Amino acid sequence: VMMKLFYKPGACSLSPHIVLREAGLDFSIERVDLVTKKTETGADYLSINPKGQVPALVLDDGSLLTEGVAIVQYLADKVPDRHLIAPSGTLSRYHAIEWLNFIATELHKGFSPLFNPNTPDEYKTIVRERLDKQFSYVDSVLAEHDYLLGKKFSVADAYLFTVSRWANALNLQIKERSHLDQYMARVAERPAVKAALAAEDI
Amino acid sequence: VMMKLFYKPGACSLSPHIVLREAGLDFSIERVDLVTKKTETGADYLSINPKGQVPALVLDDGSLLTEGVAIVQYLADKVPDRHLIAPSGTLSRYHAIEWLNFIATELHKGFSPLFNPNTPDEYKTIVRERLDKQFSYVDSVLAEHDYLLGKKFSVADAYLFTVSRWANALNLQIKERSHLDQYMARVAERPAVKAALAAEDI
Ligand SMILES: N[C@@H](CCC(=O)N[C@@H](CS)C(=O)NCC(=O)O)C(=O)O
Ligand SMILES: N[C@@H](CCC(=O)N[C@@H](CS)C(=O)NCC(=O)O)C(=O)O
Ligand SMILES: [Cl-]
Repeated sequence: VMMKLFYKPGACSLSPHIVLREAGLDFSIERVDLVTKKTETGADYLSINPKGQVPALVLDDGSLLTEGVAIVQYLADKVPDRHLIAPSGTLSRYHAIEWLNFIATELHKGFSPLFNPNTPDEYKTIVRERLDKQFSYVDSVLAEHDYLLGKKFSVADAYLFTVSRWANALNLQIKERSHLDQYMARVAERPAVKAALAAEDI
Repeated sequence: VMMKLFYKPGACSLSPHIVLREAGLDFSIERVDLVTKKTETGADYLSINPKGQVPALVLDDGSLLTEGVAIVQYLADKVPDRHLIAPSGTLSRYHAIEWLNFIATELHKGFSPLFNPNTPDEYKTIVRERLDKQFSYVDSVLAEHDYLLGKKFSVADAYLFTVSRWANALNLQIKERSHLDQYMARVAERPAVKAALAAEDI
């Protein structure tokens, strides 16, 4: 069967959405309401992904893959000719895995209290201060080469771009951001990024 | 030179510490004071890992690998005959990566607000409720086979064991835990696990 990506516009699922397009693979997308857990076809999403989260990818064997970091690696490895991640077993691949884990744990999950309407303002300020430090660190790495892992665009950039959009939407203060901003401007120009954004109507 | 793991007793670094011992690799360890950022030799830890966290693994070429998820895959891939993780390219490997990311993002980082004395009670309550659901979900998986990924012990078990110890230290309420508790008793018997704990003076 053709792959299907479950997504919410602008959510973390934008990362494998971009990767799908960078990879030139065939796929469809299906929007999910994360509150009601119903998809845009009326389907009960919990019967699909019990974790009730996006992204989830239906593979061509009909099975489901969850967790963004797993999905983008799966997709990149399907298209080695596109060099969207270093080949398995190489030190470069372990550093790609390192950065994917950093993005998932320190950036992505770092936003959790900010998106919870039960979190009080004062704690949100503390959370924002930590994200300042983390994004500023990323900025320092981006001073050294065009993309996160080096000179070449990779799946880690799809993920970084996605969470960085949240930083801008939340008007996050970032002390060191000049390299990050130039990086974001460039990544936003990629045809696959533009097409993913258009498909999500954002 | 011999690979070196920087760790703090009982912290997330216990995971790659267990994996090192299970792998049978040559290594040394060095303890870090996370408050002062000095190691047990008095060395400046920020000079070693600018992120200032454990675990960090210095490889035999003198380079730095951070992020527990990256480290445990690097280590397991070095010893494929021990089958501590599925081989690359296989659907099973993507399921392992899926579980490692879940542990990193939903369990490990789930605990972060609970260890910070600046987190207000009301948010800690929300976090505890989510972890109850997440550990109960893990329990439901452990009800169906001996270890997290299936019939065999893997690096994901080293990681799950490590964060589950925190759940016990924090008296975390877990609705479904009979399988998780049996599993913890089992993993705790492994000589490599015992050796890691003894080396960390736990
Ligand atoms: N650990 C998951 C987390 C993914 C995640 O946090 N998805 C959010 C959107 S950014 C979500 O689906 N929340 C669903 C909800 O309302 O419970 C991963 O890394 O893929
Ligand atoms: N994203 C990192 C997080 C590592 C982490 O959170 N380490 C904690 C110990 S559990 C730490 O070193 N905190 C430093 C501190 O307390 O200042 C990873 O997955 O390895
Ligand atoms: Cl298509």
